[PDB]
Amino acid sequence: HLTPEEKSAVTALWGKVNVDEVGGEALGRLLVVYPWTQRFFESFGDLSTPDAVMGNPKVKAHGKKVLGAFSDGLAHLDNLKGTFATLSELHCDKLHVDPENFRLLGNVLVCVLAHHFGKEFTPPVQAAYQKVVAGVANALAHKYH
Amino acid sequence: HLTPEEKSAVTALWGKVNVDEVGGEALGRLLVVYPWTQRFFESFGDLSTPDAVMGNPKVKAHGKKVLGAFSDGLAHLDNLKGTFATLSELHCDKLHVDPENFRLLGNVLVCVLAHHFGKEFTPPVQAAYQKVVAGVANALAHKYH
Amino acid sequence: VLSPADKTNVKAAWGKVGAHAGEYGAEALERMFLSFPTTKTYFPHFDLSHGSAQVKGHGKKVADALTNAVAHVDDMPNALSALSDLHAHKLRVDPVNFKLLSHCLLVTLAAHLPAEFTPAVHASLDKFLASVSTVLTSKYR
Amino acid sequence: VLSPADKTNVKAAWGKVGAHAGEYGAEALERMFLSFPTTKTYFPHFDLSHGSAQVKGHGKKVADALTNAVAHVDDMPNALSALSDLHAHKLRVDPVNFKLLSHCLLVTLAAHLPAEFTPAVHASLDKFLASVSTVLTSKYR
Ligand code: HEM
Ligand code: HEM
Ligand code: HEM
Ligand code: HEM
Ligand SMILES: CC(C)(Oc1ccc(NC(=O)Nc2cc(Cl)cc(Cl)c2)cc1)C(=O)O
Ligand SMILES: CC(C)(Oc1ccc(NC(=O)Nc2cc(Cl)cc(Cl)c2)cc1)C(=O)O
Repeated sequence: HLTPEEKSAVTALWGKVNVDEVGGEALGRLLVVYPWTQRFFESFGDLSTPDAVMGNPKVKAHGKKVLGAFSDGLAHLDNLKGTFATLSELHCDKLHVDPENFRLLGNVLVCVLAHHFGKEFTPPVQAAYQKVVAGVANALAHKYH
Repeated sequence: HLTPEEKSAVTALWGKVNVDEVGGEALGRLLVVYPWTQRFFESFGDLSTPDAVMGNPKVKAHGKKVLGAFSDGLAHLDNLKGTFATLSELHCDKLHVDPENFRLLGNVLVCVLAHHFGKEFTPPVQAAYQKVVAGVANALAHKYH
Repeated sequence: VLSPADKTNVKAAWGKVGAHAGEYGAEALERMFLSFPTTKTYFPHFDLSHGSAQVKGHGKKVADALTNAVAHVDDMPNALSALSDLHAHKLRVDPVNFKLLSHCLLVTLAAHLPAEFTPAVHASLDKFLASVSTVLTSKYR
Repeated sequence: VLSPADKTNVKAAWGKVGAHAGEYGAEALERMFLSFPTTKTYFPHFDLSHGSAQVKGHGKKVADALTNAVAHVDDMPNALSALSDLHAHKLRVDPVNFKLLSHCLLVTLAAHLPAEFTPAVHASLDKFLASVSTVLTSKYR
């Protein structure tokens, strides 16, 4: 449950997000900063160095897909559970992804937005995004069993 | 999200609990196993050793009070947030208790039930009590601001 | 972080485990999968049903690694070096899961060793599992 | 452990921070209080509003500890010893909170270091803050 003014800080900032670029950037950083997360991307080609990870086209491609789904979710901030239920089931039953990874990606994304937007990524804007990324991860965790 | 069988499992075991003994035991072990939780209990006298902490009547007294309220909340497993709202406000606004302390005490309580009940604290009984201690911790954290 | 008194406490308590090691390991893992279902994401290859031979065998490997850790409590990084590598480079289990299994090992010991699980032994075992956990995640990055 | 590359990465990042360390300390605390309200429970005595001199003063102390940590990166336990006593035995901040402030320090650095906050540097800094955190809680029990 985000407050109205937190909804509109989220909305305003996202209007400027190149979803493809940021997605590629955040997934790449995940895999660099928390390298055990590479366990899910065995088929992805070269992940041996930061530069290889960041320029990997499959990392970039998948990063666009992930953040695209995140993006869609920002239109349904009042029902993150219902919105992500099917991807939640997919991530549990087919992909076997420990939902803790959603939390780590949440925090990398926050760092990317801060790095990319600089001083515009104010402490109130950050706070609103923290609530978003916890909500998303929670919603993606929700159908695990 | 407790199942109907999980609730009656929880209720069944709790009917066997001496709240005041189990409370003093769990709060005592909290202060022993995680000594930083002692920060709230400067007024309580002797906490110098495990035996002194376990023996301290103020520790026991506070234990009785917390687990009493915990106990009373097991009558409202479908409204832990509601039941615990005003105490949440109190622990945030006046007591300044970091909700992490609720999680630590929750897992201490699980250790104590396991010790106290042995064999009877089966893996499915534990799973039901974990949902309980999660729910109560979340509920007591809910009005923090 | 492990004091001499912790080391005495752990050896005492875990010495009592003895020949139950296998069994207690299996029980901890089952407690873990039922209490914390996300942990199962690390075992989609296993029959995780109650009594499965895969879980009993794994239980025994975990218990024996713990016995090894206890028998070399002074030099845990070294004694667990291979296991460290395996979890860092291949298994790659998120570090939060070690807390979940540690807590389940603690519950198991509690339900099985009522004379030994005093508050001080409880604190010692918790520190011990946290220390083995830190060792097993030492080389993650 | 912090690699030679991490040590190099940390020093160059903190190097560019330079005289703004204090300011950034204060910003990171503000970010933490707003992002993670439970952290406020450690500060019922402070006015936590934006611009608060108590937050600015505390932020400057936090940043100077980090500057000190960077300058003794091979010897952090000792450099931080007084601070690890103070957190273990007086302040008694739950260890979960160090992860919150680390994240918020990382965010503040990201927001001020457009050239320097590369993926590798971001990786080294997180390691370095985890490490400071570990040292700071190493005397808790
Ligand atoms: C922000 C939260 C996340 C969202 C919204 C998300 C969304 C998605 C989407 C939309 C797909 C493609 C579905 C399809 O194949 O039909 C996908 C696949 C996948 N995701 Fe997630 N994801 C998230 C986080 C993560 C994280 C953190 C990881 C692991 C570190 C992960 C691991 C995977 C894997 C392994 C696949 C399959 C890739 C392949 O086809 O090889 N996801 N995700
Ligand atoms: C199971 C979770 C808990 C419940 C249900 C609970 C419940 C209560 C209740 C009913 C009171 C009485 C307040 C009053 O008289 O108005 C109280 C007070 C208090 N609680 Fe909590 N508590 C819990 C956990 C904790 C934890 C883990 C701590 C810290 C380690 C803590 C610290 C305190 C303190 C310092 C007081 C004031 C005591 C006094 O004035 O003597 N509580 N709690
Ligand atoms: C107390 C801490 C732990 C200890 C001492 C430990 C020890 C071990 C040992 C001895 C093995 C077998 C290695 C071999 O065959 O050579 C193993 C494998 C494995 N562990 Fe860890 N482990 C711990 C924590 C965890 C955690 C928390 C998880 C995830 C929830 C995990 C997941 C796995 C998996 C998936 C394997 C491979 C199992 C197989 O397919 O046979 N471990 N561990
Ligand atoms: C990067 C990790 C941290 C560092 C380097 C750090 C460093 C410091 C320093 C240098 C001081 C001043 C000590 C003195 O006056 O001699 C301090 C005090 C304090 N810290 Fe920590 N700290 C950290 C994390 C935390 C966290 C996570 C919290 C809780 C959210 C916390 C709560 C406090 C409090 C309440 C004080 C006393 C403030 C006052 O009343 O003046 N600290 N810390
Ligand atoms: C073994 C190793 C490398 O594991 C890890 C190190 C760091 C992290 N990151 C975090 O948890 N971030 C994090 C950030 C926030 Cl805002 C909240 C919380 Cl609750 C956690 C995860 C695992 C270690 O501990 O050094
Ligand atoms: C510095 C010191 C002493 O701090 C601590 C050590 C251990 C713990 N215990 C836990 O986290 N248990 C725990 C149990 C469960 Cl079910 C889930 C989770 Cl998420 C955590 C807390 C703090 C250390 O890290 O050794």
